[PDB]
Amino acid sequence: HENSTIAERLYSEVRVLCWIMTNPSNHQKKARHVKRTWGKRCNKLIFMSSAKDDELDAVALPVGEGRNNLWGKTKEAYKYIYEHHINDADWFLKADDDTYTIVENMRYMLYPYSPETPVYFGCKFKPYVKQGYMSGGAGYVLSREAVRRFVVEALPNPKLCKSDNSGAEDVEIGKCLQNVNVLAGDSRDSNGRGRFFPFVPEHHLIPSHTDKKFWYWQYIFYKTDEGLDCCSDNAISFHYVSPNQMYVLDYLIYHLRPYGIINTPDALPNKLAVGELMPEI
Amino acid sequence: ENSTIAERLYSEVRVLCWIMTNPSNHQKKARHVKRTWGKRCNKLIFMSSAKDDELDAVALPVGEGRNNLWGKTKEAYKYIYEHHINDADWFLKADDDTYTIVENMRYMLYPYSPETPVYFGCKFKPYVKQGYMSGGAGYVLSREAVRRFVVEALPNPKLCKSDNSGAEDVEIGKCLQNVNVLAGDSRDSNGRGRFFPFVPEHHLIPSHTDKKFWYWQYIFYKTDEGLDCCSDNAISFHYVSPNQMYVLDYLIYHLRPYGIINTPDALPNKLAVGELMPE
Amino acid sequence: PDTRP
Amino acid sequence: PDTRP
Ligand SMILES: O=c1ccn([C@@H]2O[C@H](COP(=O)(O)OP(=O)(O)O)[C@@H](O)[C@H]2O)c(=O)[nH]1
Ligand SMILES: O=c1ccn([C@@H]2O[C@H](COP(=O)(O)OP(=O)(O)O)[C@@H](O)[C@H]2O)c(=O)[nH]1
Ligand SMILES: *[C@H]1O[C@H](CO)[C@H](O)[C@H](O)[C@H]1NC(C)=O
Ligand SMILES: *[C@H]1O[C@H](CO)[C@H](O)[C@H](O)[C@H]1NC(C)=O
Ligand SMILES: [Mn+2]
Ligand SMILES: [Mn+2]
Repeated sequence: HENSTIAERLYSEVRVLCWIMTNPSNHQKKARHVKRTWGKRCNKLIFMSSAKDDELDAVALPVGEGRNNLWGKTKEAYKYIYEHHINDADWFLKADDDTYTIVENMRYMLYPYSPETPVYFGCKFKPYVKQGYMSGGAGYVLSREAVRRFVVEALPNPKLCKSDNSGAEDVEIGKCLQNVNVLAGDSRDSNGRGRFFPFVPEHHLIPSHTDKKFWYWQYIFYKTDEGLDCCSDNAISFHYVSPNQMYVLDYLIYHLRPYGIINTPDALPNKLAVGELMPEI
Repeated sequence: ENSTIAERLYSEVRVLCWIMTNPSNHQKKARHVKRTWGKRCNKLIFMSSAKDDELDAVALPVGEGRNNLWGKTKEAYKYIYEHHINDADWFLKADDDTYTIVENMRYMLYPYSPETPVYFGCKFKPYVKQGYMSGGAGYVLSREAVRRFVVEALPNPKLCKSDNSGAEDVEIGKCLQNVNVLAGDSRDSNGRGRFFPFVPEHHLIPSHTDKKFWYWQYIFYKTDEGLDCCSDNAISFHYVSPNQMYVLDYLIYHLRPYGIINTPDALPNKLAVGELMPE
Repeated sequence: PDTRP
Repeated sequence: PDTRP
């Protein structure tokens, strides 16, 4: 048994809308298994595709397929969400169909922040954007105010926001959001451990690639060696998670526990004023 | 965070864990058992054919090779009886690719008297009337079970196979049946398994639906497995790689969903000597 | 029988 | 460039 009263209270206080980037080839292979595992824990779940689907209730964006249209799907998805859902949630998560999210830990992190604060969160990378951008795979989450500025202020200005549908989806949104004064939040826990991860847990717990010019060690905004220390007790996301591994993470995180070791929740910080972030780590 | 209940069971249900390994595996596998779940046992012993400073490995007078594993099991339980029989209540055999949630083992064992002749594990039906326990999944003997094994079965070649060849887990299954040690039932009160011979994915998502697979024929209690397979207090998985030991550690002990507080089921009442749980 | 993989 | 595992 579990007492989930605290997490049910945050469910209603911190509404998270989760949108999942997918394509028809992945509808049954991947997207389905996101819906059956972590997806159903979101306040609102939306599959953003190029074609409709009964099972997912998928939204067909007016955007072709291929890696060359991911940026066009991101733009159309946030436009759609602004059009139809901007008052349906406080926070707007973009994830892939190989992202795994512990939604309860996301609400924990977001609790203090005003949805009216222009900010987004994720795994922060250094290149192409002065204030950093967030890994598309690890998932990144925008405030209501961040989604407003994106759709109302960035998209209509080609100088601020790339108008072609080509490019790294996560770099491009990073640029649009810096250009409309949306802050790149710090998603690390109060001990400085990461919460958003672009790889599976093993790859962060046991880094095999050893600072050998591998892109990750050059991209990471906050310097860390990772290892057994890498990862918060309230980590939020992992990526390159296989459909089967979605169900295993669900089992080991939500179900399996060592008898007589009771997780005691850290106290919730006090709510912040509009425009204010937590003290830096 | 609050580990009061688990600290209380630590002292009330003493578990000695021995790990079957060999010199080739000392650094590749055995080390990672010690650094993860091994240190949560009341007593940890590596049972090898050669010594090792890091592990403090016991060198059994037994050659290497899969045809001497039965010889290592016999010599390990002899050693444990000789030197450790009153150092613990329960005596776990595991491989160096077994992963054990030791706190969940204490939970299962709490009600049982160490003086009851019983052992537990993943129960298989062939070769032994009352069944035998998977060597990989790990199996745990009562003090009274270890006494009977070393003092009553080992000396008697009619009760207990004296050559060092054969399936280690089948052979101990036979020795223990012959000295009236009971094959306990390690399933939880909802009938979900706690001891598993494969990794979690293989039980959560059974791939060999191919029902000719040996596992579906060997299993003593009927189950479909699937997303239902596995207890919230599962005890062991097997064919766990050294790296996967650290992942299971992290996901089980460290990562948790904020504001979902695991509330422990109340401990059953202690049982009389000779008594098993019902159902 | 050998029930290893 | 792409940046994979
Ligand atoms: O032609 C494509 C290729 C990928 N995707 C989606 O884009 C994201 C990136 O794909 P993937 O996870 O395969 O690669 P990654 O970028 O994480 O290496 C995922 O949400 C995919 O479902 C897509 O919609 N159409
Ligand atoms: O020549 C050998 C082969 C295996 N083992 C040990 O025997 C057990 C079973 O082997 P493994 O886990 O490799 O295979 P499994 O039998 O589980 O399929 C392990 O604890 C190994 O360390 C050994 O001591 N000597
Ligand atoms: C790696 O960096 C590229 C740009 O160089 C993209 O932003 C890509 O999405 C990144 N990969 C991950 C997993 O975040
Ligand atoms: C499979 O069965 C054989 C005997 O047929 C051995 O007991 C072997 O150890 C078993 N494997 C597992 C993983 O329990
Ligand atoms: Mn991906
Ligand atoms: Mn093994």
